[PDB]
Amino acid sequence: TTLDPAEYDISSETRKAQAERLAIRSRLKREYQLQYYDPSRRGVIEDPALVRWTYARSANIYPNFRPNTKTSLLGALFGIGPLVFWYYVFKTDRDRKEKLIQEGKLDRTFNISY
Amino acid sequence: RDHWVHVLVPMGFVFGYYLDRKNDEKLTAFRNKSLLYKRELKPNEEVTW
Amino acid sequence: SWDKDVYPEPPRRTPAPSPQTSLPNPITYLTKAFDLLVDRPVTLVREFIERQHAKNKYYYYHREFRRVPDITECQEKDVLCMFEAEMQWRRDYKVDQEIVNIIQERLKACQQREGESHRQNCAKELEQFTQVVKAYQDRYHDLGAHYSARKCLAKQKQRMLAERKAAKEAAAA
Amino acid sequence: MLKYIIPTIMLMPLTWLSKNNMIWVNSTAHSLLISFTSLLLMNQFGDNSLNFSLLFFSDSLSTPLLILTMWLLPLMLMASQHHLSKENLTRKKLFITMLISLQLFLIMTFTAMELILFYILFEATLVPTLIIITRWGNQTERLNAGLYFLFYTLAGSLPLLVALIYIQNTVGSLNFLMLQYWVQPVHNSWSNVFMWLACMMAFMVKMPLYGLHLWLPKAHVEAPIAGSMVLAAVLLKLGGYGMLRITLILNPMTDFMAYPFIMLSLWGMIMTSSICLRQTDLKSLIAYSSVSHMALVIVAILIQTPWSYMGATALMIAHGLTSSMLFCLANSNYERIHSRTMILARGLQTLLPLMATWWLLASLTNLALPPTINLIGELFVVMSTFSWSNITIILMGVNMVITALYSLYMLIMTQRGKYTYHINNISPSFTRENALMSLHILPLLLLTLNPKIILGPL
Amino acid sequence: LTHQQKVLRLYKRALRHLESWCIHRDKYRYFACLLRARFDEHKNEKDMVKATQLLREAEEEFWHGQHPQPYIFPESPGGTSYERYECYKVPEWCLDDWHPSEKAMYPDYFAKREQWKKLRRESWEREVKQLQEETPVGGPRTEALPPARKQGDLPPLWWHIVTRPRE
Amino acid sequence: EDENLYEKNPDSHGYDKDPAVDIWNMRVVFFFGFSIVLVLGSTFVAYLPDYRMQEWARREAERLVKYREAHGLPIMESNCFDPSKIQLPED
Amino acid sequence: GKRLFIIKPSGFYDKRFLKLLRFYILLTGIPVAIGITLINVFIGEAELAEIPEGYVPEHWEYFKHPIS
Amino acid sequence: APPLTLEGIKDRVLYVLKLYDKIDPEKLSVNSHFMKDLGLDSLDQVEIIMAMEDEFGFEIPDIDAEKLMCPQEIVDYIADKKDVYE
Amino acid sequence: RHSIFAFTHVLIPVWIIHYYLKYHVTTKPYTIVEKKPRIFPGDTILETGEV
Amino acid sequence: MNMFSSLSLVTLLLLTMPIMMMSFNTYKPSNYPLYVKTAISYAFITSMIPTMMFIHSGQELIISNWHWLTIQTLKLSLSFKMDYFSMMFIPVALFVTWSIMEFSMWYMYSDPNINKFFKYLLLFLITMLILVTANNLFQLFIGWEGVGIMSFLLIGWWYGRADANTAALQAILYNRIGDIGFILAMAWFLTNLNTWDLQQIFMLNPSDSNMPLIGLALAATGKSAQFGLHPWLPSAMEGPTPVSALLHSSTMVVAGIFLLIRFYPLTENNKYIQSITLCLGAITTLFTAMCALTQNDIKKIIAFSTSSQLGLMMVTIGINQPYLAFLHICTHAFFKAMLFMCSGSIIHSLNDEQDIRKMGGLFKAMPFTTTALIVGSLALTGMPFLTGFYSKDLIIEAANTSYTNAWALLMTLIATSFTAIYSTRIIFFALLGQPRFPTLVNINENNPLLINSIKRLLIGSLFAGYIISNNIPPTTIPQMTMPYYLKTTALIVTILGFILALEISNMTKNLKYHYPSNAFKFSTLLGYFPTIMHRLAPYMNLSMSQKSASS
Amino acid sequence: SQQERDPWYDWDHPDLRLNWGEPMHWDLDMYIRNRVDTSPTPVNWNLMCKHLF
Repeated sequence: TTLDPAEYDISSETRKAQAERLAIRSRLKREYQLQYYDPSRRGVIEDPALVRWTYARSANIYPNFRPNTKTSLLGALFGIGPLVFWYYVFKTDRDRKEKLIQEGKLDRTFNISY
Repeated sequence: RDHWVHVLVPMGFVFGYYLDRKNDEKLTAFRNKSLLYKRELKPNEEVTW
Repeated sequence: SWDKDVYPEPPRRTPAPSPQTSLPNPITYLTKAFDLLVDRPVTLVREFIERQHAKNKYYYYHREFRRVPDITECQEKDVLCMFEAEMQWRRDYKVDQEIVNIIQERLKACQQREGESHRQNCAKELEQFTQVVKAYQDRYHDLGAHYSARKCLAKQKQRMLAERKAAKEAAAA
Repeated sequence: MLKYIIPTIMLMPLTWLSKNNMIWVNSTAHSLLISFTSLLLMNQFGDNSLNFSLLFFSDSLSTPLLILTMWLLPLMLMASQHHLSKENLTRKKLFITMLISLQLFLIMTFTAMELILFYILFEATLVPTLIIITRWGNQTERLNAGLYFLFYTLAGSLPLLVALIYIQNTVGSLNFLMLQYWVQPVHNSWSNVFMWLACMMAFMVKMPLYGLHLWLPKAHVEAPIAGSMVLAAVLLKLGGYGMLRITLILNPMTDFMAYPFIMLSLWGMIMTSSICLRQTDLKSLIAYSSVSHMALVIVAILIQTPWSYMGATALMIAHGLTSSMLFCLANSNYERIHSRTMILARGLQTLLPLMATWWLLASLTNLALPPTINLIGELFVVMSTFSWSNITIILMGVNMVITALYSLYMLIMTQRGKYTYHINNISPSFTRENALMSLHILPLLLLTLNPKIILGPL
Repeated sequence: LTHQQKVLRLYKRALRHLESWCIHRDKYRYFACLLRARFDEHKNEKDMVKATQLLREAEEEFWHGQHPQPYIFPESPGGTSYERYECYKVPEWCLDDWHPSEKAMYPDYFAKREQWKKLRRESWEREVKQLQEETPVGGPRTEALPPARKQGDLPPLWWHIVTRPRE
Repeated sequence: EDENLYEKNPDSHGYDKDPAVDIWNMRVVFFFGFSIVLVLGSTFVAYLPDYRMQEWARREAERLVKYREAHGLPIMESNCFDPSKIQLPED
Repeated sequence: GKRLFIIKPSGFYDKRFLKLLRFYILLTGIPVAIGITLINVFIGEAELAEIPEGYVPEHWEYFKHPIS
Repeated sequence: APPLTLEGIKDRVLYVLKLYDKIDPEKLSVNSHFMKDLGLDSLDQVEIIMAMEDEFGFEIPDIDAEKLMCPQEIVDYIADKKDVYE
Repeated sequence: RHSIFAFTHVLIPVWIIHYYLKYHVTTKPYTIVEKKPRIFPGDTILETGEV
Repeated sequence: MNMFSSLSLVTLLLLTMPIMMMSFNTYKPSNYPLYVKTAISYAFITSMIPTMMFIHSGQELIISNWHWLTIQTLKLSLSFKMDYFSMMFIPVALFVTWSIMEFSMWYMYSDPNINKFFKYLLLFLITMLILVTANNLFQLFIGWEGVGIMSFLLIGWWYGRADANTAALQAILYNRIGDIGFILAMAWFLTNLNTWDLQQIFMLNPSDSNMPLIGLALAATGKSAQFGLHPWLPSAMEGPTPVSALLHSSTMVVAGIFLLIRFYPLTENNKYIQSITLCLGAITTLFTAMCALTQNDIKKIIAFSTSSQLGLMMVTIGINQPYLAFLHICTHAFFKAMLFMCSGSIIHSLNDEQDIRKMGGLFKAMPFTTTALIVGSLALTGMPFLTGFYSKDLIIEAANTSYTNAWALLMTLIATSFTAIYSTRIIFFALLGQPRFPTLVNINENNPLLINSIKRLLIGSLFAGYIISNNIPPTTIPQMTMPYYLKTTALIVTILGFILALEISNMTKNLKYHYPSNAFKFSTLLGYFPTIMHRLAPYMNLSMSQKSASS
Repeated sequence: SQQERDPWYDWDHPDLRLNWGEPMHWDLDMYIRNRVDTSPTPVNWNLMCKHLF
């Protein structure tokens, strides 16, 4: 139940020359540790993996956006969707509740509040 | 010097409170009311106007 | 203090004695000692202020207002006389809040004084209070014009419906 | 106001008149002295009513709301000095004078004696706010946000003039709220819809519905030096209260079409707080809290009949003090780490122990811990809209659920460690950093003793 | 992860998840060589699927019946009181700003503070000089030469050399 | 390019801006801010006079009960405010 | 012997602060405290019924309190 | 509250050599390097600390295998982990 | 002593908190709201008797 | 008679003094737990004096102290209540808290953050004690959510450890679902009865109470750990020991059932109420029974047994026995604050394991606390003549003649048999077997702070009910009929587990090498409920349905 | 849509690796992953609804 999560599989020798993907992250870590150690820094490192994480989530969705689909026009089942339903309930109360309040009584003598 | 920049400027309060009084001395229409509010016989509802 | 007719209670009617045994009772050890330890720093100090406060006195008076105009005055485009009829009216609604506060505390009076039976006894409160609150929201509570408090622009017109609809249109009363 | 405006204009030829760096101490000294005089003649009695002097004041009788407007100029100058002190003194004298010039019009507003004196002062702002938005921000998206702050507020407020001038020559004159004794009712028609709708919609654009809130996380996100007009822009939002002055009278009997404003602002309440738990900008986290439990008053004004005005007034200055301080908690702790990303500020609660209490006693007012000014406000709104229909306890109850998980998510992100970086962040929350963080909770829990001062007529 | 040590990381847990299942002490210990006897079946043979069927059928009867809330060795990645020492947490180098009369205490520790910083403040003429040379372009893991050929200073100096002690 | 200063804390203490008379900026915010306004002004509305004229109404509702309760006047009338002054147009 | 040296981050500023709250709160609080103590002893208000105030009543100071 | 010294870690590692019946008390003290008489592949690399898996046994991660060949290199970084001698 | 540590803690507020209690039942129109005696027979401060 | 409540407000005012003196008014040469330990030490003996005044003549006192704001018709000021739960429960609950700090004087002996823990524990007691004294439903709501925020500051005592304060987030979460029912019934009382002072509610019993009390039942399940909200307790134990010795023995889990106890003059009618409550009480019995078996922590085993005692006590409202319900907690509060603290000497003794594995036998220089273990775990068997025999036996024989579900007695009395194998399990793993644990046996037991702690409560344990039930006004008519083959088997319900646990534990030790057969369905020692729902409900709302109608 | 479900911050001995210690460029999707973990023992067999059955 969310999820499988595929903790063992096979290899040897499906594409054995796939190595030195660590050479990417060792290059970054040799770049980072040489950046992180210094006698006078007094401040953070930029680390633009955060910068590309906010700016591609905050902005750059509406310049991306085109309404070419109907799964972005799906929002009328989600935006105006439930707001239709809450109007249907609230006018059945305060009308069925209203007629009983006028024609006949329901509350007692000690109802000053309200 | 004597610092008119300082506390002389909060002394504009009473300067403003002088102009505050000049309206109610021409807003003197009614001594005739019925809810205490009397100005019946006495020197009580005449004063402070 | 107050007057007991506004805030009633029955007497005290408190039993007493009943020892009957030579078994060791600690009640003689308790009340016969600790009452004196508080009697010195309280009664001597309260009396000391009581003469010191009786050195001089200060005065504050009853504040009773003037009620010449009442309700249906005046003509429509007037402002002045229809201001006094609201100054009349709002004092007749802050007060009528608190008379419900008095009668409700009267209901609090019986029930902690009897407690055990509390329903078949005292005979009065559930009859009196529900003949006052049922006499509250009719004609004295703008339900639901209570928001603007609608002094004399709607306080008469529940009571117009209590005359133009009531007592003639019952077919045939 | 006899003369509250008259001393607070005299503050203005004091700043430029002064010497060098004394300009900070000279302004904050005298500005605190009005807080005695503001209290002084006001808070009088009290039973129908206090018309004050003339055509310039009805004294803000049953809605006080104005003492809080006068704390702030001696609250923002101590806050703004963090990163402002690199510019010229000729512009440092400017930024104090327009801030006073914003307090001048707010003082004749909230009292205003009329409805047409209100509007010209309701619109007399938005010029000194816009100067604080465009100049003195950070990197860009200031300039479009300077235009989103207009053109919602100004597009809506122009059909006020069409309707308020329409009343002034229809039924007598609107000049007094106490010549509003003669009021003809407003029935169901096809022109009286628009008279209600145009007179109402210009207030919705400031205190937002779920729709048209699109300008509110624009001006608050990209924001001046240390929340310096952001403290002002939270008062200004709740300074669109005048629906309490209008709609109590002046078309009193139109609840017939309240329902597209109820359901939009009652279902939007349960969603627009839910849409914030995945925020990554810290100042935009607070900016949606200000949407949600401000929009609870919009279903508290349109539903009439008090036990709501008991609470709808107490909620205007509930987060007047809370949401101010939360911006001050975020205007601090940005001077040390230069990002507003909430990920980056971890490793905390060991380095700055004294301000841990300032996080919690902020976020313990949204949980709201009933003896405060907060759950004396909500529990009158809850017991009001219960009596509208019983079903409204569900949505408003889930409103109470999600904001509990929402406020702690901002606390608990600082309770972690090992900090990984940060040779900076040394400054151990200096004497100014706790002083302007105080004077918020010190009146906030104080007024809970006798909060009869905070009540409508009612 | 080589095929040589592929069984070994499974071999450590094969007995480790077993001892959470016993109740005696000898119950585990009588089963010791008994559990080793099935593991000692295939001793020395090829490395292909001829011997991968030791592992390709070890998914059953290991994952099947794997540790119903086992023992966890409480100071570990999991388990209670593992990362608990955090109210103290040793905030090392928080001693920058004091406004002294608070630097009165420990006069010798502040004396020894300025002594160790010379290795920290001055090692970049030597350690960073060979660091462009010893690392050719972008190679794997960035440990230096383990004495750095005269004096390892450190390269990990001083955040790994003077790191936080536990208590 | 870019030039920004740091922790205005050169071992000295510092409150707001700098060494001297900026030292006096604390005793103009601490002494004026609270300790005169949050104490004496907090004392001011602690015992402020009868608010909204309720203290008048306490004793005046206290008195008026037992006078009606004595002889003949009922309680909580809502008596249409002296009727037969209403002409009551039927239709 | 069992011994080390603890590392505590910063406490001087927090001890340089928390004085100025507690100092100045007594500087006008405690002089106001006698004003709620001494004025209780020597000054009160009394009582009821009524008086008839002569012909013209009193001004403001209708209240029943020392400073109100 | 109980402290520790470095004379106890030299004995317990040395004792469980004698507790194993595969190894005599005739091998070297600190460096027999395991291969001297270590055998075979499995069960001479992880079983050699399976006795200390019960005794010390603070979950002993995957890196601990091939460093443990040098029998003094076991003794080296146990003092680093559990906040030990000076 | 056990003399000045114990006497300062408890003995002083009981003098205080009693003073806002005896001077309080005659001022507020409802004091403590005590119940009845729950009697079987009949004696105490009355005279009534029972079988 | 004027000193009835005059000495009782001494109790509610004295505890504020170690917060007033915490604001630095020339504080003591430091030793600050000694200042608070002696502060309670005189507060207990003051509180017991009007308890003797009640049992003579009664004369219950509510008060009228000091006005809050008063709006249109309803005045709320504040008051107190002194009827059968103030003059009885308060010295009982305060006697435990007197006894529990000495443990934390030695349990928290090394922490430099010592003073907050003796301050936050003090504020926790005040807002716990303001609840039971209140006659005002608004004053309940203060103490209802004062105790809730005190949990967040005590489960999350240790910083870091990302499962600790996540459990604190789960702790305050289920209280707010537990809030929504209480504020529902708060609303219904104004709209009808113009107030919520508990006097005037009991004047006229409301006719159709179907709406408010189901809300009061849902708020009752918020803190009292019922089914549907059960996973809050077993992960709330992640803090320090005297927290959870106080958080789940005497406080914060008996408060959820306490609100229903105060509302006995309403709950006796309205047959939709009683059948839902007693069926709810039955489900919590066996679901906490079949979850506690094959479980491997000492504190977790106590965490389920404190939840299964609730499963009796929730049924005690269904069958209309209000005072027999409350009399159980007066006995129960002396059980686990002993028993957490009893095993708290053991966890420090091995310096940590808190596992039911790797323990050994009883007497490995452990003379005193193993003797204290075999009393309370014999009390938890089902009371042959022990403490809560006058609470346990009189309720299962109050369900003898009843109109119950007939599956309720098939769920309550079966749960009593499961309580017996709770006993010998900690015997058979920690107090029976051969000594197996890693070496350097660093045990120590001789600190008289702990020895003063246990020796007071164990004596107070035994003679608790034989003083309380011996000296109490009876309020109901007892059963006193129990015919043949239907009467005394409830003891033999408990006897069979002694045979049944041992012949399986010896089958785990004494058997035929029944090698741990992997083939076993064990979704009873996991609950299988926290595994799926706390991977689904935080993923359903926070990921899909939030990225839908956000940006 | 990169591989997902949970950096659980286990042993993780390269360096910071996981969630505490901040590696350089590994952010994929977050704010649901500082509180969500890995796979269990068995599988779904929803006996929990069968338990109340």
